[PDB]
Amino acid sequence: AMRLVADSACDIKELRGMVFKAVPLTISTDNEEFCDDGQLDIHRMLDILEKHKGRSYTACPGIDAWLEAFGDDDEIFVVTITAGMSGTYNSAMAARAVYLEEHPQAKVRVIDSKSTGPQMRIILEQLQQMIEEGKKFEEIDGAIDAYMQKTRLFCSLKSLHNLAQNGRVSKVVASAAEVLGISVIGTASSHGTLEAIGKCRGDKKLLVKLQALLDDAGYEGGKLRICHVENEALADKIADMIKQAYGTTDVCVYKAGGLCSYYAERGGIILSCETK
Ligand SMILES: CCCCCCCCCCCCCCCCC(=O)O
Ligand code: NA
Repeated sequence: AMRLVADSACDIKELRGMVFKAVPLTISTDNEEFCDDGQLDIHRMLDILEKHKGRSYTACPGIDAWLEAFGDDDEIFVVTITAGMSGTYNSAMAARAVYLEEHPQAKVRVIDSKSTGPQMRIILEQLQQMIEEGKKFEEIDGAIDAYMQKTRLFCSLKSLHNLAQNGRVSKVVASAAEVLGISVIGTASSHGTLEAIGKCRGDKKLLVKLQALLDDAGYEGGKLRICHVENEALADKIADMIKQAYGTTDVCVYKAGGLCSYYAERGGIILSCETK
């Protein structure tokens, strides 16, 4: 019966076997609005932004888009990108407020993922698994936050220009990636912000740094989700490394959506995993 809702930073549009709706964020220039929905041509957006010399912006969904996504269901879990970097969580809480004044039996839990992308996806899949196990809303609502403590996110970005111009990473940290061939490796912090771990020259050195970070994080071969921004080659190499080193069988590599493509930028990869 239950409904799962997430903002479009989760990169997915369906959850097979589940009732699920994604709620689009938007990316804008002074000339065009790109809505992160089924219609978006991300390759074309990235082409436009690469040669666009002006400022570009993102926006969280409107209260009305959330209400449309809630539909009329009486048990809803909403997963949002980190409240530490975005007004999305607050917009969902505002829409929940209106919804509960319109649906007297409704229960709505808004989950600040404290992260983005594949970590939102791992949360959504765990909600789906508990729902399929027949857990009740109250059991799931309590248990998901404990489950989240055993998940981590790491990223490797070739450019941090869009993060930096929107005030979401420091200039010193972004400047590293200005050098051709240098990526910045990050993790989601305990405050739901982007914590830079170090720089890295080339794919093979990334793989070795990621293996050390996963070891230290307590990774033991559990669920692993990797999204990429026009870098399937690198995501596949990471997935191969992890399967070899940890025995992982539950891996998915997939494309980033519009919002993550904008902030991770061409070449970027983001990964999330369950830890012990
Ligand atoms: C805490 C997560 C760290 C991982 C960062 C990897 C880059 C992806 C996208 C992050 C998006 C952060 C800002 C989103 C702003 C949306 C808005 O306009 O409110
Ligand atoms: Na770079």
